[PDB]
Amino acid sequence: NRMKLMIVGNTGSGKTTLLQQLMKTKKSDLGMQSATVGIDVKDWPIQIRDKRKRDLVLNVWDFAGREEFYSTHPHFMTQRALYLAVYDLSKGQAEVDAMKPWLFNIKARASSSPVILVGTHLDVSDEKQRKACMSKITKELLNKRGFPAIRDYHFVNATEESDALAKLRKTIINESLNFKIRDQLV
Amino acid sequence: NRMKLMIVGNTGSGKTTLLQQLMKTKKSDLGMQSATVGIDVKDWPIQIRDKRKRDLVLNVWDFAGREEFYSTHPHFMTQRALYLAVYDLSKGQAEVDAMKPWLFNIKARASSSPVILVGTHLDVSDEKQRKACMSKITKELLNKRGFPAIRDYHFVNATEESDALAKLRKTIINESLNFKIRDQLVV
Ligand SMILES: Nc1nc2c(ncn2[C@@H]2O[C@H](COP(=O)(O)OP(=O)(O)O)[C@@H](O)[C@H]2O)c(=O)[nH]1
Ligand SMILES: Nc1nc2c(ncn2[C@@H]2O[C@H](COP(=O)(O)OP(=O)(O)O)[C@@H](O)[C@H]2O)c(=O)[nH]1
Ligand SMILES: [Mg+2]
Ligand SMILES: [Mg+2]
Ligand SMILES: [Mg+2]
Ligand SMILES: [Mg+2]
Repeated sequence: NRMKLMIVGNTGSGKTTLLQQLMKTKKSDLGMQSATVGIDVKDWPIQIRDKRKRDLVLNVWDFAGREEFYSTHPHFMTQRALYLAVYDLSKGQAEVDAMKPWLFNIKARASSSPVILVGTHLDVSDEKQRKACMSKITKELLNKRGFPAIRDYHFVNATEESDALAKLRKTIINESLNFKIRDQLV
Repeated sequence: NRMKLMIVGNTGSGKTTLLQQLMKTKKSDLGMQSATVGIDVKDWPIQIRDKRKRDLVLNVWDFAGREEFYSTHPHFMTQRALYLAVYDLSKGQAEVDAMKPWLFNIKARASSSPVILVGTHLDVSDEKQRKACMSKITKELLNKRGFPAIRDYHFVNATEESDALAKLRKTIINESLNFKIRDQLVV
């Protein structure tokens, strides 16, 4: 079972930006070993005015092959996964509150999956925001029965390489390795 | 709420080609409602400094928001999906045999999932290949206890517009609109 990394949070919080920067090496660019995307998910809006006025939107899943289909078995979607819960630090401690429904949803979907909390927009946040978010996390999110285990929490500018991002990148790799190894333990 | 269309088959069969032609649609609104991809799935190859067994690949799922994560609940993945099963007609009747493990796998995901069978590469298919495939489908795939309900089967050139491609587009729309119904007759 290839380890899944699930990047969740609210729209605009910097998830795609954060992943871009995490994967940014350009020693080999982004050299994936398949010529085609394994799973392509896109919406297909269909206007059917000849039919009973029902503008139908299909959520289309294009699978490369059997390996990619197999990887979406409910067993694999719900078990072997590290979660990144991403929020915009520049919007303050309200965004930490908004991580709570995410953490309930992660615990429900994937009961064994650990979470790394990532505050983006550090560069456009102030110490008052940094401090209030830090306090709220340690008091209200860390080591709570009913939430995923929170392995670590980071504050990053997701648009650039930095010590804090390298540490996050290290944590995701190390946390992925260690997660795979423990679940083999009896 | 929102039906999933699952396009499945072996690599090189023409799945991505077929979808891009289907989605050219009626040369009207090209507009995709979101500025960003709802679900982006990428492989992240990582070279690790730690020695011994090394070089780990992460399968990364980048979710736009709460609606996209919710949409991947196993309930919707398994109980709200229509399947396009795609094979390369130009490789002959052996590709119809290779659809059988696919149909077993689909049945296991959800007993009630309908499948539309599509043979691509009609344009570079011999007439005898097409006849052997039609015969094999009708004898061995259609109306089988243990396979999904095969609603219809199609032979198309997936690279261009045709009457056959338009009929496939109509079948997908009708099967989407009538998803619950024909299951309800037996169940
Ligand atoms: N200044 C700053 N902008 C960021 C940061 N992270 C994300 N952004 C910006 O936030 C906006 C939304 O980012 P995106 O990756 O699309 O968010 P997503 O919807 O969570 O995938 C974009 O304009 C990004 O450039 C950050 O750390 N600092
Ligand atoms: N001549 C012809 N080529 C096709 C047809 N459908 C797909 N192809 C070609 O088959 C190759 C693989 O197609 P692709 O859509 O990438 O297949 P996928 O791996 O199943 O997604 C490409 O070179 C396509 O142009 C068809 O109906 N006729
Ligand atoms: Mg995004
Ligand atoms: Mg899942
Ligand atoms: Mg493809
Ligand atoms: Mg499914």
